[PDB]
Amino acid sequence: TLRAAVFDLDGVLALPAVFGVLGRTEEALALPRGLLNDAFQKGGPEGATTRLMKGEITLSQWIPLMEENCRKCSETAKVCLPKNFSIKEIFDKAISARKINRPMLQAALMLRKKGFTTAILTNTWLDDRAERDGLAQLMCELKMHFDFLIESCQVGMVKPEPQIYKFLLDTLKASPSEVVFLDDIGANLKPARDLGMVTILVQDTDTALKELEKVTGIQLLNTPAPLPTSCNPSDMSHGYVTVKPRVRLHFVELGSGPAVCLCHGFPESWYSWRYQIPALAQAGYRVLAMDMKGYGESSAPPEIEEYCMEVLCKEMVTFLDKLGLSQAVFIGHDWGGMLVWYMALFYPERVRAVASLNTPFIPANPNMSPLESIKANPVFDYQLYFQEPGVAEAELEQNLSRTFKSLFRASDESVLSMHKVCEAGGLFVNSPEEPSLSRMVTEEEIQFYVQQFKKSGFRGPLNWYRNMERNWKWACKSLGRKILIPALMVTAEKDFVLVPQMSQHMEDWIPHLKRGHIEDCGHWTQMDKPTEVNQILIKWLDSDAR
Amino acid sequence: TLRAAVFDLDGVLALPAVFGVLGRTEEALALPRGLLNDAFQKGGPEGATTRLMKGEITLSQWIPLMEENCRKCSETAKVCLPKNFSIKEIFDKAISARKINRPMLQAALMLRKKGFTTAILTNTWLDDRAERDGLAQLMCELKMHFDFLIESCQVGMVKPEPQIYKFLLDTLKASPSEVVFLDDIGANLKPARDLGMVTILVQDTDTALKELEKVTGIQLLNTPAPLPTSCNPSDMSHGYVTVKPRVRLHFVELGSGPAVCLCHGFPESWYSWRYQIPALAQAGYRVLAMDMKGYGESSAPPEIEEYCMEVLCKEMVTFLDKLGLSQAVFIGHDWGGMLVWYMALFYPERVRAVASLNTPFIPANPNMSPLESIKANPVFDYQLYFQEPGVAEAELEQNLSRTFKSLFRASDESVLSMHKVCEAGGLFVNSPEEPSLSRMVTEEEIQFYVQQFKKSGFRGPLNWYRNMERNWKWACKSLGRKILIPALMVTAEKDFVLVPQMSQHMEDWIPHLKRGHIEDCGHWTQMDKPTEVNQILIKWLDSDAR
Ligand SMILES: Oc1cnn(-c2cccc(C(F)(F)F)c2)c1
Ligand SMILES: Oc1cnn(-c2cccc(C(F)(F)F)c2)c1
Ligand SMILES: [Mg+2]
Ligand SMILES: [Mg+2]
Repeated sequence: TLRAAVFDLDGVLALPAVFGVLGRTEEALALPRGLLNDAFQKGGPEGATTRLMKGEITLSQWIPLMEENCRKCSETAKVCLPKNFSIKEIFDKAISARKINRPMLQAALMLRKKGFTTAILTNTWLDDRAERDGLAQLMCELKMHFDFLIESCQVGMVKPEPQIYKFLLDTLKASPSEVVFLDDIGANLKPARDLGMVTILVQDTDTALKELEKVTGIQLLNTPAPLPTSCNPSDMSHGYVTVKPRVRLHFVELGSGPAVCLCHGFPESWYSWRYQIPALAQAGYRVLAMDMKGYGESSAPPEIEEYCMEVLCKEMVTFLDKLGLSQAVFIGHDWGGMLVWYMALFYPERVRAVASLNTPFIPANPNMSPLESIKANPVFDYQLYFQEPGVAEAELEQNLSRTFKSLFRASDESVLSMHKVCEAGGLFVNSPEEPSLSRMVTEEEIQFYVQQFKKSGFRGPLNWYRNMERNWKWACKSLGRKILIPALMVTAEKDFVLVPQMSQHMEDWIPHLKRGHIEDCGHWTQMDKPTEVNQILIKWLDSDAR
Repeated sequence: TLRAAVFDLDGVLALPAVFGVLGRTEEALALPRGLLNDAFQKGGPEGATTRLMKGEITLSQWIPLMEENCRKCSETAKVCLPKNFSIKEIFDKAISARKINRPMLQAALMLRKKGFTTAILTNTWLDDRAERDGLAQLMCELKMHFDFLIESCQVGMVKPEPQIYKFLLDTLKASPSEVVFLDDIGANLKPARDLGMVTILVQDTDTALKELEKVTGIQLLNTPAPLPTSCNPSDMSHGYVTVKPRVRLHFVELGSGPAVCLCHGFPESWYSWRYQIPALAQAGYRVLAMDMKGYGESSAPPEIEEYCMEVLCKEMVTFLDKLGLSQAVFIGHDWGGMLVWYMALFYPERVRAVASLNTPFIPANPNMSPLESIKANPVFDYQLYFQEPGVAEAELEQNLSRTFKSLFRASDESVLSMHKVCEAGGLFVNSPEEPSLSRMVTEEEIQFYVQQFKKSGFRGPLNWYRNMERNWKWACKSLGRKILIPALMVTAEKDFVLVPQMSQHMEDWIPHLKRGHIEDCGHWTQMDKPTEVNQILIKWLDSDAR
């Protein structure tokens, strides 16, 4: 029966409420009880406050009207306001105090996940204060989670006027009985109740959620911790930079603040960062999530040498030149991990900070061919298998769904050992035709990768593994250097190829290296443990890259 | 005969030279003459300095080696270094002191403009200091102006070694006698002179340029002031954001720092900002130069109401939501000008600062139909002509080259009065078939517009003029407000449609409005007076938006 949920902003989705600041100020200052609320509400439907909420005047225009009101209310109560009494001050402080009420947001999210239409209906104002950015940020963060945001000051109507509820119903394309409406002000609930909408008077959050759960029959309280926000590909800004005549690089871009370039591994996609992109933008960064050369909407030339580290890095430098970025933070995973270490070694002036997930920095051994080094470790055998052009391409392209479904698996779900792959004759020779879905990925998500890999297949991606000698020779030029810029190494306990112990000597080359470690996390770090990745990157960014 | 010019960075393209800082420090500190230069050069081809310049070690690794050298040189000279003597300190200060030598850059630019291949050949280092960003910025700014940048530390060779000159020749694809090489160090010139390259020992810049002029036969000194840097479309990062199902917006994006959204007029393009884009990025901003709805690579739906201000503005808000920008500075020209004023009035929380070129803010007259208001001013008659769907489309699409060539003209070059356009039967009825090229635009530039307008023609663009009533009604909701965020109005003396006097009452609505004014500047402000536009926007940005 219920198909829609509507939330207020002040006192419901955001706390503490700004009305509450009138009460507290009166109390803090020993003013007559309700003096500030009287001034705020003075003139009722014709007063300054309503014209503000209807969008007739702006917040900065309203400020000295409320001031006048405060003076008038205090003369008639026969009291004085303190020296320095400041409405601007009181509201600045109240508006920055007010934060997203996380359990209300997460209930709204859950309800939208079971198919509810969700809306924010709020009485609010045109905010032109020097400090307005703080509220623009809150509204941005909230509104991406809802179907509609309806603001008194944009539509020229205010709760409790009945026309705004009709406007609400009309926006929702729902009858009143399909709707639950939550509000902290009972007078604002009444007209909803008059049309026969379910209403909830929100005082403390848990009681409101308990009522909300009973009436929708969905569990909202005590629910397990949800995944971070993911990205919908078609809601992203897509960017394209030609770094040389046959090579354009695609990236997805979100956020403002210091530039942070995310570099995925094999055989992946910008979309492998789908969990870190909103979180890092939300944390104050400008995220650029690449399709690395060979992938997705980036160019994929056929030639092996187009994918040696040297060329790849020079191209990332050019990519920063064309965007006008003198630096970026470089964060990589797997092959992208190896690439960001090389960026730090050969272009430290361009790298604000470098971080790698799973991929350690191991200096080239000048006394041993890279092929032999790879032959010394049974678990890198899959790399020898990748050498012969065409062999791995045919297996990996043969059935794309089965490919990503077989590869993208948590540590306790694996269907393919990386063990004697050449000898067995391939990666999947002993894996099912139709693997089950990993807990880490939905069917929709696999199909995004499948569709990405239909453009260029696996030639470009596999080429990354076909410059062992060339990369070794280039790496050997850097053997006297150290990495002395800010650097984070994140190891993954259950990555059985890029094992944590392979990073154990990194302090010899990177003396001030910082670390994170993620337990029960396989090779596909970002999607396996997205919450922990986010927490470790954002903490390191704020302390070291900012 | 000469086909190439090669410049050094230190002492030639950038001043003062960092070597010079050794000399000055010795002098400032009363050290033995040449003590710091001895320490810097200690060990010659095997010393710390060469390994730095060859890329073997990084700058931060070199610092305590130079320190050791300074200690050793001072014991053998039988003196002590001052308490607090700091090599890091001396080099930090020297490297930030060093600036682009503007007349050398402008000579290099001029030479490249007459078809020279230009290169920077420099002995330099891998810079991993906390402060390295300053040098990354210098190198970015310089290198976009040259064909090649060759850095000792990237190629593993140093001046004066002869192999780097062979590497130079090979990169240039030129014989030695087709090359002039400028350097401030005579020893570095010698091997160039040995191959028979023309060399110039650069002491003061003007003498070096005088020699450079004599030997190339091109005028380099006393040359008129050049245009700001323009943009090559295919060197830009191109961005695309879907703001709703049939509407994606394209923009070009350069720079980092506060976001600055540029909004062009009718019938224009992101490329109308080609002169402001590098300059504003260079000044510390993140430029987003739009194709407004109806133009270029942005979508162009047919329906009139898709182009009313309300819809257009809401879409710009969504564009910021999808990019994750809580605000941007909005700068507009002509129709884009009108749009940014409406953004400031209806979404001040999203607008960091607002500026308009030519377009004044005039509040809607609630007592007069907008059509009548337009009929009251002979010079807006072209707007009535634009009303009837299809009429203006047919004239403007009939011959695109002639269209932009007729429209894009400086004030003393005009070929069409905006005078009684309806009565005459069109905009061009009394203009030539093949107009001459305006001084403001090259044939190549006109052809960029022609090609942009081949995708959707003039329906979407003209639609901007077809919501007089709808825009008026929406504007009337804002008549009690004031614009109280930071705001700049730039008037253009010889715009005979958007005349400076039409802005004269703006302080009534925008009490703290700032102003610029550009003399001898027609309607096409950005390309007519690009240098003055840049100076007025960047000054206002730095003082009001930052
Ligand atoms: O512990 C584990 C499970 N899978 N991996 C793995 C690591 C790197 C690449 C690849 C491959 F190339 F197969 F994609 C697989 C490591
Ligand atoms: O002083 C001058 C010369 N041209 N304009 C002008 C202004 C706005 C639009 C247009 C048009 F629509 F024609 F593009 C022309 C003003
Ligand atoms: Mg409330
Ligand atoms: Mg020099």
